[PDB]
Amino acid sequence: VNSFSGYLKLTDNVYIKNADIVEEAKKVKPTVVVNAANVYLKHGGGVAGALNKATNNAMQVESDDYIATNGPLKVGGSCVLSGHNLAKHCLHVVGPNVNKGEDIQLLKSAYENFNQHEVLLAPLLSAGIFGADPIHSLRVCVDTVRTNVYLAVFDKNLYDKLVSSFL
Ligand SMILES: C#CC[C@@H](CO)Nc1ncnc2[nH]ccc12
Ligand SMILES: [Cl-]
Repeated sequence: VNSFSGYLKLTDNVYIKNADIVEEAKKVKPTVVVNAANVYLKHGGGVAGALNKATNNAMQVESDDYIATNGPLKVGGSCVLSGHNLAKHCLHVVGPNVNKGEDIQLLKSAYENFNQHEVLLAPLLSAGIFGADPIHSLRVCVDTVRTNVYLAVFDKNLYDKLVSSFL
């Protein structure tokens, strides 16, 4: 039993809800919140900009130190950093950004990072401003993640479109 509420169950381990991931994280304070990161951990817009804003820029400060020490992530890769006031940990995961010409096949590799954590609150990787088809992202999520994932979808028409189209 966990404290996630109001989710539709899609499979044994995947759940979905129309929700603002910032507000969800503040309420649940999950062990792991997933950020839709880029390789530079520059949290400017989309989910990343919103999560960072909610931390009063502490996420960005921590991230800049991480990059200065370690260099950029790989597309498809991840790192674990602090969750600040939102969660115990933030798993920064880099899905391919279609608006940069990155290979959509890397989306499966990106979701594989979730399997290192028993339970996660997450967005759909590569959706929104990363330019991928969210129906595809949900399919890859369901077919790749084996741990318990609670997906927060910001857009209602999409949330409704994702549910009604889910196979
Ligand atoms: C809109 C749209 C697409 C998705 C990424 O696929 N963006 C988000 N998903 C969930 N919570 C969010 N908070 C702020 C942004 C955001
Ligand atoms: Cl977005």
